[PDB]
Amino acid sequence: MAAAYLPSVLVPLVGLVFPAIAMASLFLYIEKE
Amino acid sequence: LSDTNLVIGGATVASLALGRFVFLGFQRDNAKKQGLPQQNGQSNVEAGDRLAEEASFALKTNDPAGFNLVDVMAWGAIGHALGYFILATTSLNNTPGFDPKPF
Amino acid sequence: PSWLLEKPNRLWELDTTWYPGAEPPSYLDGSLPGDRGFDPFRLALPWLVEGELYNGRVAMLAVAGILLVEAAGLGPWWSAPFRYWPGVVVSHAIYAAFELKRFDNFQKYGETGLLGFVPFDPLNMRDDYKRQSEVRNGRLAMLAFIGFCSQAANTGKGPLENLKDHIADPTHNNIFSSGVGTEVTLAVIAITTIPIVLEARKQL
Amino acid sequence: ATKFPKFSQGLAKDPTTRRIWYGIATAHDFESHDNITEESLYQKIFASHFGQLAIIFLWTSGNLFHVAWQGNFPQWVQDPLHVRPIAHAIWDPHFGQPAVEAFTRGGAQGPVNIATSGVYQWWYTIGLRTNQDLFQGSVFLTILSGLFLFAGWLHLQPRFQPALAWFKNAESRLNHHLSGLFGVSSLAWTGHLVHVAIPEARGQHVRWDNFLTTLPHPQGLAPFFSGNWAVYAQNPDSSAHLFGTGEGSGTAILTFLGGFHPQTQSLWLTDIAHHHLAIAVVFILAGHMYRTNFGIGHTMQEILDAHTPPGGGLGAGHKGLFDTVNNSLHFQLGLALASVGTITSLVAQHMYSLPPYAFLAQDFTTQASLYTHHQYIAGFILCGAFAHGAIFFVRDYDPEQNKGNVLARILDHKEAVISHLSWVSLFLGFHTLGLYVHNDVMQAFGTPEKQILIEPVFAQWIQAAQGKTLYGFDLLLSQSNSAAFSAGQTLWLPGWLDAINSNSNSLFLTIGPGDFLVHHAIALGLHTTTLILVKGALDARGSKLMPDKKDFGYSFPCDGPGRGGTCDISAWDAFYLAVFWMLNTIGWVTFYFHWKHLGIWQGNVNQFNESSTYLMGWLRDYLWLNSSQLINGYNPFGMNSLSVWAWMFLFGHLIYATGFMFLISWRGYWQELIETLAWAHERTPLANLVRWRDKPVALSIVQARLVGLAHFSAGYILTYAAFLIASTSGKF
Amino acid sequence: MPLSDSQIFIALFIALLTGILAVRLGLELYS
Amino acid sequence: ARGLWLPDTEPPAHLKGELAGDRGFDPLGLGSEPERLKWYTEAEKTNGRWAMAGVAGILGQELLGVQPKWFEAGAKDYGFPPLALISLEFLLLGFLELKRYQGFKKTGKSGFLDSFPFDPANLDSEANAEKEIKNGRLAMVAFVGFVGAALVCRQGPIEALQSHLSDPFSNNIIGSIARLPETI
Amino acid sequence: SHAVKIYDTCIGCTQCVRACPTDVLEMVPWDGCKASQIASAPRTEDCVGCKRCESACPTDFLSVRVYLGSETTRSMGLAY
Ligand code: CLA
Ligand code: CLA
Ligand code: CLA
Ligand code: CLA
Ligand SMILES: CC1=C[C@H](O)CC(C)(C)[C@H]1/C=C/C(C)=C/C=C/C(C)=C/C=C/C=C(C)/C=C/C=C(C)/C=C/C1=C(C)C[C@H](O)CC1(C)C
Ligand SMILES: CC1=C(/C=C/C(C)=C/C=C/C(C)=C/C=C/C=C(C)/C=C/C=C(C)/C=C/C2=C(C)CCCC2(C)C)C(C)(C)CCC1
Ligand SMILES: CCCCCCCCCCCCO[C@@H]1O[C@H](CO)[C@@H](O[C@H]2O[C@H](CO)[C@@H](O)[C@H](O)[C@H]2O)[C@H](O)[C@H]1O
Repeated sequence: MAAAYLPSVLVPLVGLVFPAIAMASLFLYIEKE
Repeated sequence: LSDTNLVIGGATVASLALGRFVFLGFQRDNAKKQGLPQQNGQSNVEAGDRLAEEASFALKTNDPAGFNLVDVMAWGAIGHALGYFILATTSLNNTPGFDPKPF
Repeated sequence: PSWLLEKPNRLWELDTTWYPGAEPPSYLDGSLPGDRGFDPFRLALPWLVEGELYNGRVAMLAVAGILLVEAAGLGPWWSAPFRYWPGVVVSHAIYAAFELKRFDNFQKYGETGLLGFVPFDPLNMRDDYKRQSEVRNGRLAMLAFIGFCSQAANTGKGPLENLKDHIADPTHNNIFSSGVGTEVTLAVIAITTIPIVLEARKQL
Repeated sequence: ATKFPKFSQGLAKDPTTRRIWYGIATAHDFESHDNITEESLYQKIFASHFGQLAIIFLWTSGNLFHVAWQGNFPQWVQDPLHVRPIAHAIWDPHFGQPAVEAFTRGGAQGPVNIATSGVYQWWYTIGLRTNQDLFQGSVFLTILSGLFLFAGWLHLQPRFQPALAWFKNAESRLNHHLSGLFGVSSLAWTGHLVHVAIPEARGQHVRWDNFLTTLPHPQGLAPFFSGNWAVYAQNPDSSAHLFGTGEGSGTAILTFLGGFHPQTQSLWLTDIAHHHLAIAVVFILAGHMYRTNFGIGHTMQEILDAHTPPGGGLGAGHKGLFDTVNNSLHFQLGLALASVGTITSLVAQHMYSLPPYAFLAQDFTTQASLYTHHQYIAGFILCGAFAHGAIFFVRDYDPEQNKGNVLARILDHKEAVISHLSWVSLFLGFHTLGLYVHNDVMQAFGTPEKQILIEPVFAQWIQAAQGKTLYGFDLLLSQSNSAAFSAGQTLWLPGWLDAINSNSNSLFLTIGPGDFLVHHAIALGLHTTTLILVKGALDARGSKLMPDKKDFGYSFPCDGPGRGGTCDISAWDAFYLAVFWMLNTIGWVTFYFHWKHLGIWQGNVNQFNESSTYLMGWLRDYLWLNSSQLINGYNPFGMNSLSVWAWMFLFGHLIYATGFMFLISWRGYWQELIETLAWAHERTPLANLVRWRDKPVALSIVQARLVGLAHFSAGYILTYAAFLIASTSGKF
Repeated sequence: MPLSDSQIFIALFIALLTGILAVRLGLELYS
Repeated sequence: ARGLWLPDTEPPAHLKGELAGDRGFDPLGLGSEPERLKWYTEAEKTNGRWAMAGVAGILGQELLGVQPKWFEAGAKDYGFPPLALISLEFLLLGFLELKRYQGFKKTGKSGFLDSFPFDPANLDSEANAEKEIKNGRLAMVAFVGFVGAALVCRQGPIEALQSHLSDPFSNNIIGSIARLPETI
Repeated sequence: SHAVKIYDTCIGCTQCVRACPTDVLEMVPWDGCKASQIASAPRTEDCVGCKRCESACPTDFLSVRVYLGSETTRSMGLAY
């Protein structure tokens, strides 16, 4: 595939970075008084 | 004046004449009893749908019987459909190898 | 904060704000130099002002050194540092000693300065014109360094040779004929269509 | 207290963890949100529909993009019978080197997943040939998704907000949807088939840059306008045509050949074009039925009010039903789900037997996956249809406004309907199970000739009437001198009769006693699932045990242990019970499809014909026999590419089992357990430095039923998908 | 014939714009 | 009583004849809302103006004998690549159209940048507004006719008119549709 | 909190009041029944929703009805 390095970047981003951001932000939203 | 001209024009003329002289009363009184589309006892425009206002051009015509433009499009559409049905069935039955008859 | 202007004044370069009819944010009232009401993602504040100034000031020296190196025949600028561990440590110690006082001044004065000259200006002549020129030249300089890096990535020649090629053939030697042509064209279309979406937000 | 469920102050003031769960579970029940009005409800639904459409188009764009980028579409186009189609690439850092090697398939340079979705066959049939074509389609669909998102945002703005009366204009919406959304879309698709797909099937490269230069037919549009329409049917593709090439190709663009292309084993593209053209004309005509703003057309309220039998057999008939349907979003959603789910089943039944895509019939894994996928989707949708019917009866039904009409009258004999559904379910279960068990005992005692094997003579008679001569019933299309025979003899009957009398396809498979028994099992499943759903809908407003059930809503835990005990009394609980029966029913249906086709694909029809008449035959010769390659996907000797399906197989078994915990053990055990845990944390040093914000509580009664059902269903689906795909693809 | 790097970057950029429009719709639906 | 698109019909109630080109033609009732009607008035003017410029461009290009036809002019080599062309054009038109929308929002009238209305020769009149809107509608219809002639006969507008004038009983829409196999 | 509404079929038997484990209910004077009293629910902030009252009620259909509502610390029966 062209730009074959992209899975090695985007898979950690979508599988680790985005979920960590998402659950941290959603935790902060749903616990906010 | 070809076969296409004859069939399409004759079917359109017959449909327009049938709508103008024969079925105008039947269509008129059925459209009168069925009336405007409703919701909760009100017409759509009375309920607040501004896009559902009756088109002002559609009623007043100057034809003595009240045959308006919408009647012309509807009956001409029926005539064109009938004429093309006749032309297509004739085209099938005249092409060798095709025979839709059940015997 | 001496980087703040003497008087609030939004300058005019074909318009006042970053597109015609653009609203300015409440936190951008023209007190800052180079203010154009431009913060659409609402990142902004004063720490980011020294961030912009520091990146711009380093970029001035960067573009000046690169242009002077390319003006003579001193090879490519990107291969220049290669033409170790004690040197790394001593440089990091000296620069960290600079940054100790740079960070300490922000806790008290709200500025950075150099060492303890928090308004670092031994020759004075500081005005609103100097502030606006400094911020605009810093922005232009860091755009120029990004241009240097991108032109060296797309073509193996130096920036002086790219300017010569653009002089020689203007319509055929440009960004839209390089490898990054189509995505640059799409970014241009998106950029030119964005403010009408923002005005659709405003009027509706 | 908090601000997360901002649509529900009652949930926002809940101090427990129930607030988060219920805040998620009630987010799309817009009618129950705080301070909602009818107009704002409809506007929110309209924008949500735009969001869903954008998601669908993005999903299609992603499939096209990943096939274009990481797949092997041109290689598959070169050899469609000997290339496994690639779905997407695998980048998993947990892979060992044997897993990297095992999953490298289809000619790929790395580990990939082999597609089971049939997009290769579909995209190839409609004329796409290169990676560039797929990429351009994906970019177009991403732009379409952006347009839909913008329209969703736009119609939420105050000057573009549609009024409530606009949403209730039924006649204009039906006219436009029938004429444009169905009819014009079908006409445009006929345009695509005639200009692009048919020439590409004949080796002619027609794209955007040359389609204004390329003649779709050698005589142009003169036969169309003159009405000499039989010109377009002359010279079809011959029986020796090679798909995608000019060898053996014709020039016809609209035909009625019937049957299949001999090489692709799929429907002729010119037949498909004529189908969609006739559909376009019929739908455009049907979209001129209802009155809008031009003084002509029908009024639906008056149509409904007119249809009351004068003998009084239906009481007031359909009087008042226009306002009942038009004012209830749940009635409309129930109708939409019932019709769409039935259509989904029809798609499943017709795509296996009349495959519309080239080289789909030879792809056995894809055919099995598509049938199973659409039948399970259809089952879930039918459950939802009846669920929203029950919700209509609770929330929206006005008995005074429906006095004496068909709705009130069917409510008035609900005991008769429910009791007759109970009778038919009981009869089918008793006798189908009894015949199977009798046959099992006959096989166990060594005497298979004592089995009760009832010949399905009614369905065989139907197959004979449609032209299958195998059973010896000589009538209609299997009688060579009948009027029905002679009428179709020059148009579609030769291809149809060639296809229906060949046993090498899936068109009207030969059936026998095993098909009889499993069809009666299917009838039992349909009738029992319907019984649960219908009893839930008709008792939704009240029963003798709880005569005021409408006051409590669609979903509530129970009415307590009094009056004998009232667990699972709500209509929601009837939905929950019926999902189990739907999963059971679709399981029987798909088991039948897969096992019969496994015998047909392996060239041994006697295995199904002999073993399916008793249940040990199903267990041993279908489940046990075909699980061998799957469970050896990884073993002590190593692993192969089926190891992902072995792992997912076990994963589904685990999720299924975990659901049983929520379904069997109920709330108060867990609440007392959690109380001891809450004591432990407060008394434990270095841990009682941290405290919860939300008081931990056990999941609610209804929430437990939901979560258990979700685990049960997900495990069910994951297990069967792994078994189906592994068993079919390990052989084929 | 494979796609180019530029085609992948074009698709990713158009998807990023679509995602911005999606965030806009989601926030409008929220409040 | 102004002239109506249909003799002796009642115009819709939102078309009372103040706007230029008001012939009571709104059978679908698209301009029932007033603010949308004003926006559609400006949109009709802008579409008609672009059509007038484009139709004059196609006619002048065929009159001056530019060798590629109007519907094949994009594929011509000009030295300037089309990516650079579309990028510069979008930048310039984005500036001009942002200015035009800002003027329409502030003043409600048409115009060039920072000039609303744009009339240095001071020729604005109600008859002039009627002439502008009628020529714009005619040019919009004419551009659709240009597209039809380019699609069916593969000819420019003056070429198609000369073909029709040379033999009007065989060089019309019927003959051109009948001659699609030899044209295409 | 849960809503406990009383209807007028109540015969004033007091069994629901005796059944209540959190003292939500009480008997108040009335003239609608022979016992000259009717159940009342003044303290539904303390109602846990156990429906012991409905189990105690002898009328057909019920004269005390519990409608489960928004959950609180008291209605969830929490001691922590
Ligand atoms: C898509 C999601 C994803 C991805 C990309 C990875 C990737 C990885 N996992 Mg797997 N994991 C995941 C989801 C994922 N995990 C989930 C959902 C589970 C539970 C089911 C696991 C359970 C799991 C276990 C039990 C282990 C891994 C390990 C690994 C590593 C194996 C490769 C290696 O040899 O590293 C060797 C490791 C290194 C070279 C050091 C890497 C250090 C990283 C780069 C630090 C990054 C900083 C951190 C992310 C900061 C977070 C900030 C903020 C985003 C929150 C690799 C980093 C193994 C391990 O090595 O990780 C510790 C390991 O033991 N994972
Ligand atoms: C002899 C003359 C004749 C006949 C045979 C009919 C027959 C019919 N008319 Mg009447 N009609 C007539 C004269 C006649 N009509 C005249 C002269 C007029 C004046 C013009 C009308 C005006 C009229 C109107 C306005 C309507 C009818 C309708 C009907 C239908 C229903 C009538 C009814 O009461 O159903 C009684 C039905 C029930 C009581 C319910 C039975 C439900 C069963 C038991 C359910 C079984 C389900 C099954 C077990 C599950 C599946 C089975 C499995 C094997 C698949 C029926 C087709 C109605 C209609 O349906 O039109 C299409 C209607 O709206 N008619
Ligand atoms: C294998 C599992 C299984 C079986 C056999 C049944 C059986 C039945 N279900 Mg139950 N169901 C199941 C799983 C099952 N269900 C699960 C997991 C759920 C989710 C909770 C449900 C939820 C459910 C609902 C919601 C409903 C049913 C109903 C039915 C009946 C369907 C009609 C029928 O087939 O009558 C035939 C009866 C049978 C096949 C039962 C077995 C009969 C035996 C074999 C008779 C012989 C007994 C033997 C001689 C006695 C020996 C005793 C010994 C000690 C001496 C039937 C009683 C429906 C109903 O009640 O309709 C009437 C109904 O509404 N089911
Ligand atoms: C087809 C997919 C689809 C669509 C069209 C919607 C549409 C909507 N949802 Mg639903 N949602 C979905 C999938 C979807 N959702 C899924 C899979 C879940 C998990 C089961 C949810 C759970 C959910 C909750 C809990 C809420 C919504 C709300 C909303 C509304 C605003 C969404 C938003 O972006 O706020 C943007 C707001 C923020 C980013 C800040 C607040 C964070 C919110 C409160 C939670 C995040 C919501 C978001 C949709 C979660 C995505 C789930 C993800 C796994 C796909 C809008 C009507 C919210 C609304 O108020 O109800 C009407 C709301 O509270 N959704
Ligand atoms: C009002 C009414 C109302 C009711 O209610 C309804 C209804 C009926 C719907 C309506 C009607 C209407 C009308 C018809 C509309 C249409 C239109 C169009 C025509 C426009 C255009 C418009 C068109 C325009 C823009 C344009 C033009 C274009 C131009 C620029 C360009 C050109 C050219 C040039 C020069 C040259 C080259 O080489 C090429 C080109 C480049 C190509
Ligand atoms: C005035 C007058 C008159 C009249 C006449 C005329 C003028 C008429 C005309 C009319 C007409 C002449 C009409 C027409 C119409 C038509 C139409 C309206 C059409 C339509 C069509 C369609 C709709 C089609 C469709 C289709 C297609 C497209 C394809 C194929 C299929 C079909 C066929 C379906 C008279 C003499 C009496 C008297 C005096 C005065
Ligand atoms: C198929 C049958 C074909 C028949 C149609 C052809 C015959 C009719 C064509 C003659 C049309 C004359 O069109 C005529 O235009 C003028 C302006 O131009 C309109 O005139 C209107 O605008 C003018 C100009 O500001 C003002 O004087 C005034 O506001 C009003 O009269 C008339 O209301 C209309 O009648």
